[PDB]
Amino acid sequence: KGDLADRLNSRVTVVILAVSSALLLSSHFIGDPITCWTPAQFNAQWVNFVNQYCFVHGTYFVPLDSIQYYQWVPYVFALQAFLFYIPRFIWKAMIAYSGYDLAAAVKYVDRFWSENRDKDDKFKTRLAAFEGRPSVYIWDGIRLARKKRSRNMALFYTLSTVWQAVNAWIQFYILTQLLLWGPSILGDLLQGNDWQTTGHFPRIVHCDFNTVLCVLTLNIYYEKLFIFLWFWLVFVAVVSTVNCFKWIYYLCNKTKAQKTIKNYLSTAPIKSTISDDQFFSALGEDGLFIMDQMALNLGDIPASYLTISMRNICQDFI
Amino acid sequence: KGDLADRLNSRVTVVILAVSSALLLSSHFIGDPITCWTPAQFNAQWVNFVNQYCFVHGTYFVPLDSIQYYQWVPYVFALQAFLFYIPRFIWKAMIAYSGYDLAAAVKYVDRFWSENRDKDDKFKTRLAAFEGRPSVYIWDGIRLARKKRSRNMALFYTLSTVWQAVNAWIQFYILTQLLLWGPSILGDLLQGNDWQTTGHFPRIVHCDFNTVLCVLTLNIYYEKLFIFLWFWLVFVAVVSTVNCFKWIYYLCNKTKAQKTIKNYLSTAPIKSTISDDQFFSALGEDGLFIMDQMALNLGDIPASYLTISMRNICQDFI
Amino acid sequence: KGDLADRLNSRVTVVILAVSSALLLSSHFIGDPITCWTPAQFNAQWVNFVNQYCFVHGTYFVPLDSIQYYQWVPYVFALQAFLFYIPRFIWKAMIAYSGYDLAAAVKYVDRFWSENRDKDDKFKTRLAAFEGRPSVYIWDGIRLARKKRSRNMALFYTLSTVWQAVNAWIQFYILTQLLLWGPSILGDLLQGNDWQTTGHFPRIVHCDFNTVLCVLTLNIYYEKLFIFLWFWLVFVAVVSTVNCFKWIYYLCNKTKAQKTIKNYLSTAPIKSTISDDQFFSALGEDGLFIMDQMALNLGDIPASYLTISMRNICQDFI
Amino acid sequence: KGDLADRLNSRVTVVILAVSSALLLSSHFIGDPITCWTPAQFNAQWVNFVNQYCFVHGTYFVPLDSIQYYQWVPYVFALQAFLFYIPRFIWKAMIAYSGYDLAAAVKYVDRFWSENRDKDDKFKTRLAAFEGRPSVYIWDGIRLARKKRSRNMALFYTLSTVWQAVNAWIQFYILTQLLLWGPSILGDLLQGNDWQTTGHFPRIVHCDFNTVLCVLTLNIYYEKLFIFLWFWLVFVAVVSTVNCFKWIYYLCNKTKAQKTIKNYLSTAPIKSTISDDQFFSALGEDGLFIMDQMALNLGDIPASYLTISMRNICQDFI
Amino acid sequence: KGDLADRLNSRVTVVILAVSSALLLSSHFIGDPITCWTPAQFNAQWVNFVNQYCFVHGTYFVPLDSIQYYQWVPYVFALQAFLFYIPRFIWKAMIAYSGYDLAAAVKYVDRFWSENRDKDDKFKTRLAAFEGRPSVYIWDGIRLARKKRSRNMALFYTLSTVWQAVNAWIQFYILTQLLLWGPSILGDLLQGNDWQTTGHFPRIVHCDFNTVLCVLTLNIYYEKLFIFLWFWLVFVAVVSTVNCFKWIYYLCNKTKAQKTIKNYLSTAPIKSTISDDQFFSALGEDGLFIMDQMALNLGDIPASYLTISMRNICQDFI
Amino acid sequence: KGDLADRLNSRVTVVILAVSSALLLSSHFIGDPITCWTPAQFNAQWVNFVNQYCFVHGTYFVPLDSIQYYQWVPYVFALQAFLFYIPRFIWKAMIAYSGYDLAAAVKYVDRFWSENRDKDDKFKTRLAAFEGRPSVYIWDGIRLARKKRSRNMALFYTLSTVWQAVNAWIQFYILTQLLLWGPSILGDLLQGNDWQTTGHFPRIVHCDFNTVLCVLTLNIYYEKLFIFLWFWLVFVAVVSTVNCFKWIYYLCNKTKAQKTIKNYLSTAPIKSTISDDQFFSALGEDGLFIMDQMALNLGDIPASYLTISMRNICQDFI
Repeated sequence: KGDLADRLNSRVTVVILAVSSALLLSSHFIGDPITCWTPAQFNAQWVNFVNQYCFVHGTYFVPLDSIQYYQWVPYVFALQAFLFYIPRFIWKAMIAYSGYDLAAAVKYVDRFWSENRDKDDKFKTRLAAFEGRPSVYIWDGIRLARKKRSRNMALFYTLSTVWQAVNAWIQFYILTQLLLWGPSILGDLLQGNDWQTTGHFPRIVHCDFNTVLCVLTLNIYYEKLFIFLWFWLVFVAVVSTVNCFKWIYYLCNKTKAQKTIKNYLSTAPIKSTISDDQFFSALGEDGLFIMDQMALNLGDIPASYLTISMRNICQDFI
Repeated sequence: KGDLADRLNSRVTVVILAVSSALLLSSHFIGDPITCWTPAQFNAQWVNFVNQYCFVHGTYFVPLDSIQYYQWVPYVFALQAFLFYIPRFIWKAMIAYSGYDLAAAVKYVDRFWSENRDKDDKFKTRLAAFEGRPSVYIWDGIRLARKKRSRNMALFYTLSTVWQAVNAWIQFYILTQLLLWGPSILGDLLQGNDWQTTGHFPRIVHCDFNTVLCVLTLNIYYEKLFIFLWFWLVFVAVVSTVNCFKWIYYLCNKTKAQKTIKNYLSTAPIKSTISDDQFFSALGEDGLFIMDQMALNLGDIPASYLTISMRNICQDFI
Repeated sequence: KGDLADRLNSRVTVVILAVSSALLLSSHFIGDPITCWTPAQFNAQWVNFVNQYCFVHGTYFVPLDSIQYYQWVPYVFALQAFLFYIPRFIWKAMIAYSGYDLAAAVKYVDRFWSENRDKDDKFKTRLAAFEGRPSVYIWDGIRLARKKRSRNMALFYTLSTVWQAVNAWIQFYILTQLLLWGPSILGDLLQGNDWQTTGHFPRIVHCDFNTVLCVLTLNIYYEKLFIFLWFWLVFVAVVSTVNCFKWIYYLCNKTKAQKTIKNYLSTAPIKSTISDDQFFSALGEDGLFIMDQMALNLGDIPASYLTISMRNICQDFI
Repeated sequence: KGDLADRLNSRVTVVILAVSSALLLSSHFIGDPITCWTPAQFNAQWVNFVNQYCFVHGTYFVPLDSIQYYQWVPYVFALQAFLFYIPRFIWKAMIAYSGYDLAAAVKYVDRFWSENRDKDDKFKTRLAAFEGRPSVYIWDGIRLARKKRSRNMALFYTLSTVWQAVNAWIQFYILTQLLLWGPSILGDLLQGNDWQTTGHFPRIVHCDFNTVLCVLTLNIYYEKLFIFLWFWLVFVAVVSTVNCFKWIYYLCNKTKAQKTIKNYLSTAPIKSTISDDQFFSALGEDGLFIMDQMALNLGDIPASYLTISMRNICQDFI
Repeated sequence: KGDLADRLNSRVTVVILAVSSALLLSSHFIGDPITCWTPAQFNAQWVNFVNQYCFVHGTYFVPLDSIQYYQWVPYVFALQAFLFYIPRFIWKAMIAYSGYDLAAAVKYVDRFWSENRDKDDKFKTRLAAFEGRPSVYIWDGIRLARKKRSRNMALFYTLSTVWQAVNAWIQFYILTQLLLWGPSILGDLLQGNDWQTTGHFPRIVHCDFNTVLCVLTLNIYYEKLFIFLWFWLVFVAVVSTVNCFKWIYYLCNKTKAQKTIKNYLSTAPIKSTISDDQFFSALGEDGLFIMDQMALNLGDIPASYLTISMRNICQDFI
Repeated sequence: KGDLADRLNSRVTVVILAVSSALLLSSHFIGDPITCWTPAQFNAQWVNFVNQYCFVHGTYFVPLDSIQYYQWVPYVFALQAFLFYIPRFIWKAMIAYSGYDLAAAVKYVDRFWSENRDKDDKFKTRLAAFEGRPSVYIWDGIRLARKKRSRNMALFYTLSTVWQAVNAWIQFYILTQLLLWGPSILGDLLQGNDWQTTGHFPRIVHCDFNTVLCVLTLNIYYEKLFIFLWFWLVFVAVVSTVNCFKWIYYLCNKTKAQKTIKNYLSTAPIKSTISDDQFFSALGEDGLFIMDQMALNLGDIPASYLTISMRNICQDFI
């Protein structure tokens, strides 16, 4: 499992973009994406062809005295969705390459906690239980992964987050270069300049034919969709960027990363033998990140017990 | 879980607004949102185009001797729904940031109560049971969150409620600026002035064409929908505002916030050692709010026992 | 749970009114709510427009020598349904405000009775069982709610019932002012004066057009629906009114409210120590109503035991 | 539960009448309930209007040298269904008012019998079991209901049955006054006089129009439905009437009502102390009817044991 | 339950007749039951009316040099189905009136046998088991029903069977009087005289109209259905008649009715005390039929044990 | 249950014939079973009538210089299916008449074997188990059926098989007399003489009309179906005939019927007392067939044990 804070905006982003793309493709593959009218005569076969013709071939707009992105929006959107989903796969491949495994360990500690957090018998001996079964498992995983490219796992995660933020900004750029910078156009539309006093974003366009005046139905759903995707992509971008900055400052500092651990270790009413600094040096590279992931998935109570137990038996290094 | 009193009007509000928006969009995307009639001749292709033309392009109304919001209602409504749902997400993110966790603790005490409120054996020793398992959990959570930005959690909640009330009023304003103040128009309609003696809210409108007289079907479902959304939004707004005022006066007073707790503590037939004031100072910032949430979700009986037990073991501070 | 006697006519009323409203709206949104015929010529586009025109615009009726409520029935009906559902929500909010909680207590005693009314072992000690587990719960609830605005809960209930009866009469008035007083019209229809010798309730009406003779299909389903809703609303109104009068006389008398309790207490073959009057004064405001609700939901047998047990341990007041 | 003998013809009656009414309404709301033919010309819009016109407006029939009940059959039928369902609701409300409760007691004895009629251990002590658990419950119910308007419960039931029989006859009268007395018309149809040599029941009728000769499809399904409903309603009526007479003679006699009880009490090979007459006077008003209901729902074997046990412990009166 | 031998031809008969009737009604209510052709001109509205006209009004047939049962077959068939189902209901009502109950007893002995025919422990003591639980139940039922109109239950059953056979023959007569006696017509069709050299059973018929030559599609499915229903009804009739004769000779003889019982009683290797004749006189009226029903439903093995046990304890009479 | 070897070709035969018949009936009841073309003019109502006319009335075929079985194939096929299903019902009725019951006994021994063929405890005492429970049941059934027309049950089975084979041949004859003997026609079609150089099996046929040239679509699916049904029916016929011959030679010989039994009895390493001939005479008429059925349904291993056990306790005759 994994409940990464606001890295699950890949999920919602993929869903929203893919549903928009599928809706638009089903629209201009099922319904009528255009209508045409020449003022001479029809036979229900003129129009059924001029529709496809004026749609495929370009159209141009004029005021009432050749913008054609109809062929790229509902495809660039699916490509955006795929590129938003990629970074999660990157992180999973990277954790597979790191030697360790987070899914197994988190699921294991979760199952143990859900098994015997309720049993009234296993609650007075609350810390001995965590000291017996799951902490030995976590320590065995640490000791087994320590000998295979797991001393920079935090670096791998923060690199994945850098990739995620850069990807968000690149998707935003790809969107805004598909035609002006958003709220200017919105204010132009909020003041009452809809499309005939604007030029861009047309809905009544003439057609070349060797004066066909075809109307674009779909174009009413686009500029009510860019107005929204702009806001939502910029929000996603700044959220992922503040997450990236938090993680990079976490990694670089290395001194205020042990805040939560030192606060956890100040609860067990023993303080038996082992100083923190030797414990941390025993838990330096990886465990400082595994404990963070455990705190993120399980909570704080079922993680303070874990990190206390992992101190009471730290004997593989010191 | 959470059963917040009349903060679950975000749920019903989102549902009603989104279902209205989806119904209107499906209507003027499937059925015919307009009909047109010119008194010369038709070919089943004149009308199938003039419909879209007169719909996209503006229309104007005249008496029987250019109001066009057709392009903003079924979108502003979905935006309203989203903005109504936002504050719940704000509160969840804020409680995640507060350090503590309400969902876990409330679910835990609920599960414990539902497990052994029925077992006849665990009912004579009713208070020792609550003193053993769940109260220790709550106290451990308090002591662990006390060291991480959890001393103003009530302030965070009341700030969320301020945001919710302001949002309700802003949604009401957005609605009423989409065209006069409600019951005036209703009385004008209750006295028998439907639309031809009114001007606004038309259903038979002429169309420019280089005398088309197009009829707007949908416009019969709008002014039977604004009349209702006005009432419902003002009701939601005043309810959320009285909730906000209750919470802000709760936080500001700090003296009549301990009413329910002092009334709970006057039931256990012991009154063993610990004065209330030291107990309250031990439970000052957070616990006074956790107990309120417990009373709100579980009831009063399975909360009086909890707050009594949490007094009989208060030894982390005093 | 709750099985309130003939307050569950809010359920059936909401269902019938809402299903009628939805049927009529789906009818004149899917089928043809009107047909028109001019004796000149058609093109399958004249009629498809004149239908909507003559429907939206008014129509007028003449004998064979401008009644238009088509735009208010299938909406006023949904509003009626909502206003019928309101009073149950009022009662639930009021019981939440009263401090006590009926749902929890009734469900608890029901679950206890359904658990050990069958077990043959727990039947000789039938009264000791009710004296141990559930009666202590009920008394704890009473003692905890006594200190928070629960001394007029019967008044709250009877106020809700007053509201319900007034609402029934107001809905009846709203219906009858939508056009004569019912059985007069019915007898006029039972003697063989259908619509052409009556004037009102037309089905063949002329239409203005700058002699269209449009027929109103739907109008055959209305005056076969008012004839029924009149009867049903007056029945609901008088039932709710006799319930309201019963409750108001219950509350006002305060002396023949203790009939069922004094009859229950005359069964346990002990009559141990406690006089009734001190018991009643200990159970004065609230418990006299909780016992009534228990009798209403569970029955009489699983309530006589309850009220006997609650006498054998009455020691919080006397 | 309840398996009332041939009072469950309310169930089958409601089903048959409601399904007929729904079928006819769906027929002349979906299909074509009439067809018209004028020998001049059509345009697929003449007929689509003349259908509704000649249907709503009256029609008249002539031989081949203004009967119109099309607007009352598929509504009077639904009203009949409702009025057939009413008496069961009357009986349930009356038993709720009687103070006692039959559903609970019958379900209880049924559950007890189904639990331990199979267990081989609880079969030698067959009568002690019935004497312990369920008979005490029945006696407690009797003693608790005796003090609240339960001394005429048999009178309430027989009054409900009187109402049911009168209702059956009134429904039959309502049917036969909708147009001759049944088998006369049937024999007229069995001898080969279908409709043109009869006058009534037409299928080819002329239409007023300022010689349209409209054909009535539906009228082929009516006089094949009255022929059946007549028979079925008269059968239901006489069955309910013989049931009513049986019950009224039961109540009035009061002496041959104790036949089944005296025959039950002649099986237990003890005849311990209690004479029948004192037992009956202890069981006079109500229990003589509860035992009948038990015999009707459970059978005779699981009721003879019950009435024997209720004799072996009759000590509340004698 | 009940597995009556070839009285379950009411089930298959009702199914076949009702499915045929429903198929034919759906056919000439959905598809086209007739087609018409006049050699002048059509407008897709001439034929859509002449179909209904020539269908409702009669048609007549002529050779190539007014038979109309289209309006009675798919209704008389449903009536036949109902009248075939009736006798089972007669038998159930009659067994309810007899005082005894077969369903309960047969289900009880079946459940007991299915419970402990497999358990290896309860198989050496095979006859003591049947002597303990179920035989006492059967004897109690006999002794309780003996005092209420159960001494002619075999007569009731054989009367029901008489009714069933008479009903079968009457249904056959009703069919054959709907137009010649079957195999004559079949042979006329087996020798190659289809319909134009026969007169009856037409498929091309002229129509009166003030030379329309309408073709009857359905008439191809009728005379391929009478040919089958004749055979099947005569088979059902003779089967039910031989069953009736078997039962009437069973009842009348009264001496070769005790064959199976005397053959059962010759297996238990005890022959303890009780002569058969006294046993039979103790089991004279009813039990001789209950044992037959048990043999019919359960088999012979789980009935020989039953009738042996019921001999080893016969002490209510002798 | 029953797994009769290649008597379950009644199942597959009924399925194939009924699915073919239903497909053809749905074809010429839904689609177009014929098309017609006169070279003058059409109006979409000429053809919609000439189709039915030329279909019902006969057609005749001519070469390119009145075969009509369209009205008997898809009915004779359903009749064939019914007559194929009959013999299984004959066998079930005959086994019901025989006095014994095979379904019960086979299901019983199957359930016993499936219960304790796996339990490791009940496998060393493998033969004592079969000697205790099921063999006693089989012997009791034999002894109880021996006194009621069960001494020729093998004769009944072989008579049923004679009926089945005769029925197969009669169905084959009915098919081949519906028009030449199969592979002659196939070879005529395998050499390239499709239909115009053949005469029979036409697809382009002229129509009488007071030169219509109607084409028969369906006739392309018939002579691709007779070619298959001929082969399949002859295969079924010879299979059922060799089965019949096997059974008749089995019954007639009576000496090589005891082969399998004598081979079974040569496995138990005891050969305790009872000679085979006395055992066989004790098991002469019926048991020799029951053992065969058991071998056929269960296998050989769970039948050798059975027939050994039934020898070790044969004491009802010798």
